[PDB]
Amino acid sequence: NDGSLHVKKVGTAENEGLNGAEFVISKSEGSPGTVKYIQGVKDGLYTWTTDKEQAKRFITGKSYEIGENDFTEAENGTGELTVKNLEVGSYILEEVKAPNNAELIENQTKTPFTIEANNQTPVEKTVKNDTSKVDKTTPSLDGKDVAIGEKIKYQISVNIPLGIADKEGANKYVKFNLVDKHDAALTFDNVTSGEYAYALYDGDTVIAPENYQVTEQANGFTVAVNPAYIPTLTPGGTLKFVYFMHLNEKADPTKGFKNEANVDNGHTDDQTPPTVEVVTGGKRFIKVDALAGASFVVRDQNSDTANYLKIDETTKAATWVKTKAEATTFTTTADGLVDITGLKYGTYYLEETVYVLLTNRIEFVVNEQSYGTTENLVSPEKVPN
Ligand SMILES: [Mg+2]
Ligand code: NA
Ligand code: NA
Repeated sequence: NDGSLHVKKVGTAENEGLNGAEFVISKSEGSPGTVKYIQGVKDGLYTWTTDKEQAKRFITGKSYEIGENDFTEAENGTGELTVKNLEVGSYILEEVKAPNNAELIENQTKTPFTIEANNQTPVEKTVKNDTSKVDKTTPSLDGKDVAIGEKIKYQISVNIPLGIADKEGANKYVKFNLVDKHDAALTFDNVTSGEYAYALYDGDTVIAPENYQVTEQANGFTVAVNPAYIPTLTPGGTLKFVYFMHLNEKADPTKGFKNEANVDNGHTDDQTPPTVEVVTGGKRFIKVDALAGASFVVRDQNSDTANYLKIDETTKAATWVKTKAEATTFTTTADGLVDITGLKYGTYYLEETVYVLLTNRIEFVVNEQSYGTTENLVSPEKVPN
């Protein structure tokens, strides 16, 4: 009459409360024991059936007590289930249906509970359901700006299901995959040795390459754990893929370059998939009195020992070199323009190498506002002669 059960249903991804999990409540009476389920209410008491198809479905986010020959239901806190007016005795709270975009965990599906005599304190139980949170980061970058060609460290992370080794007859999880799709202007460095080799981890342990397969789609890839190795993954741990991409020749400073990741396990995924965006920088100048024949280089410091900007003709990758000979020269045509693209943000110096030859460098900033978008390019900075 006065005993009660209070359940918190949570997801494994963020310990978040989950509504719409469905439970039945059983007891065992007899020798040998016959199982019975709460079916309904009659004369201040719960009625019982041995037919599980007729068992009352208690749903998380609702509370239930005995009414006049029917259940009195009300809305409960998120992921909470309250069942009042239980008689003294031992019971099993049995999960029969997972919430949307959640999966059952085998050792969470049957929760024993005891209602004690003369005890109105709610009995507290927690029940976990597997959910997915995917994370994507660039753990080495100072900000968001990069040079074209610069190898960028990426990390994709997902919580590993608590039920990763559960079995249905026939494992519960027959695939477990991380997927990335990204801008055409990003190229995944599919490299299996050296500084930029990718790596798949269970916690801090490296998974041997034969236990997964990397495949590339159009502007994306999939990391697929081998079906036979999935039950070895750490339940509740983290699966982490660490890799490198770079901006290719298609990149320019007018767009952001995004990637997005998610998990594919047959069961659950992230409804708000993680994205990362990176940008590159640029600056435009126009030589005027528009003058052609003007040649320049870019220095990374206002000094003679500074480096020189180098732009690879094929990849458009931007690097710094120690001599003028190794530098890229920008020579103005009739339009008078100098179009410097693919730099990291920062302060740089334009140096005229070939009217009066300039006697000082022109300091310029590269940043979010220095170049523009394709529709509205920022006016080139005039260089008078
Ligand atoms: Mg999300
Ligand atoms: Na899951
Ligand atoms: Na820009």
